[PDB]
Amino acid sequence: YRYTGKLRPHYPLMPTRPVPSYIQRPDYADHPLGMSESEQALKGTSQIKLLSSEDIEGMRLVCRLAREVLDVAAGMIKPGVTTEEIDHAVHLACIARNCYPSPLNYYNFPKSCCTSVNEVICHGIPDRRPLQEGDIVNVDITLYRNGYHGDLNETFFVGEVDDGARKLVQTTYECLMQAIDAVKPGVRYRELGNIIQKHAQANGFSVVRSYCGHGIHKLFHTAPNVPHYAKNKAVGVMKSGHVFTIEPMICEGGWQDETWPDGWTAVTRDGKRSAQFEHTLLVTDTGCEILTRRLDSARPHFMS
Ligand SMILES: [Cl-]
Ligand SMILES: [Co+2]
Ligand SMILES: [Co+2]
Ligand SMILES: [Co+2]
Ligand SMILES: [K+]
Repeated sequence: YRYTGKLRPHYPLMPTRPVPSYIQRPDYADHPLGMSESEQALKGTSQIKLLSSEDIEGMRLVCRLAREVLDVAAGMIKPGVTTEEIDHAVHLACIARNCYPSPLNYYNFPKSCCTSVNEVICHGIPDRRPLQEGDIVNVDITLYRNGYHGDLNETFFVGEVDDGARKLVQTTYECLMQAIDAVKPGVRYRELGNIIQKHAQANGFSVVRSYCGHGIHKLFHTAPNVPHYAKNKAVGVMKSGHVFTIEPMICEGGWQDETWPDGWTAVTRDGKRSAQFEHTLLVTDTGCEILTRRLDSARPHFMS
């Protein structure tokens, strides 16, 4: 394999971390390939669930707990901490909240969160590499509680970073929030990528095409598929009671991706940096509820 940048995996990985049996588990947790037969039953369907009041309460709860776990990870970012150490803290924080860490064993993913440094677009595997001053790192969290999943991610700075890192991370966050500001009943899901790409391109960046936002509720990933690029062909119109994520990945160079031999780590083919932010959103009768928002502070961590 020819690496695309400076990063390499730092092996061995710790043996997989057990989740105590008193924590309720999603179907894939005990499937030997980590397949989710509930998701597979709906593959290629574009119908979108209208959540009940009971489902809305379930999603509000799990999303608030997921935000608490991301904030634990944010407090750990500093030069010299490994991504496996971050993951270990996340794993324990999920269990302390009586939640299952949804990434764990999802299609055999080996860890409890994804850690994506520099040229990693998404799905980086926590490993033995210490974070380095000047890095950018995304942590992507999802929790499962009482049958519901809640999903969010943020990019962080490691120590002092260069101006290009500042600009990339700021622009990516603005792309997410411009999309969110457009969510309300009657808006087509395909419009969100028109908004995201306009802002990225105005600042000299590109938009990843291979990975999209998604429906999330009783399933981790389901309809709607929510692309982040312009002129896409996503199916569907927003209605009050829909729940889904917006999770744009923006790049310094070109948008093309490739996957490492581990089958998960997605990297820019040119080796230049990428950043991402994500919320889980509920459409309301007039707009949206940001289920994974911070309740206690005005800004994402990189601004704080
Ligand atoms: Cl995801
Ligand atoms: Co993912
Ligand atoms: Co996520
Ligand atoms: Co997501
Ligand atoms: K990254």
